[PDB]
Amino acid sequence: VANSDNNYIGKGNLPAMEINLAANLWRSFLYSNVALYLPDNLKFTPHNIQL
Amino acid sequence: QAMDSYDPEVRVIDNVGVEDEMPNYCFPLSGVQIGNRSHEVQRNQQQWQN
Repeated sequence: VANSDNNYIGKGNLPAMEINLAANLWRSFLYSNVALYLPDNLKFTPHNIQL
Repeated sequence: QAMDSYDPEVRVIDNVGVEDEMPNYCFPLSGVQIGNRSHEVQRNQQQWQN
């Protein structure tokens, strides 16, 4: 069809990415509330930083 | 009998912050983000042939 070449048609389902909100929240909770408060003998100093 | 109330955390904003130490990284449906193909390669005598 004449001068009708501006369509943006896709095929199949919509593209997307999974994130798994429930485990994201739960693991963030455990990290920031328990892992950060572990005794110092179970924590490591990251490389290339000074304390 | 339903007493009018306001949410205490809305009336006074206790901006304790956000416990965001862990990143999230939403991942694609396919686990490897389907893209360009690759050819299987095995060494025959000294070089690599498809």
